[PDB]
Amino acid sequence: GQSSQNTELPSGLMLGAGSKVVATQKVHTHGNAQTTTNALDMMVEGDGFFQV
Amino acid sequence: SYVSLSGLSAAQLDLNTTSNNIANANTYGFKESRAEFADVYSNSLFTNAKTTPGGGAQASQVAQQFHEGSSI
Repeated sequence: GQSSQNTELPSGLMLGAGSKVVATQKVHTHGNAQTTTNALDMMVEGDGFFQV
Repeated sequence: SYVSLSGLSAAQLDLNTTSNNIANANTYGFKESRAEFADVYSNSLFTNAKTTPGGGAQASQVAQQFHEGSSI
């Protein structure tokens, strides 16, 4: 904001209203692999989802 | 452990059969016996053969080898 004629407010009196949690980010980084003997259980090595 | 315990029983059956032949080294008309074994593998629909080991050793039959013996 303009004070005088050439001097401008370098920083203003701005009061914050607090904080909040705006989002919950599902981090879809790949998990590890469990080695099993069952033949009916599979795993997606990379991007992809099974369909139901 | 069960596959190892199968091996001990198979190895013990051979030893018992061999001992029986030696014990009857003098009896008249005796015919020696030979122990024969067989493998075991049984894989379910839900089991992935590529990651499976065998079931051990199974005794198949104790024969009765009937070849002619020496004459006294």
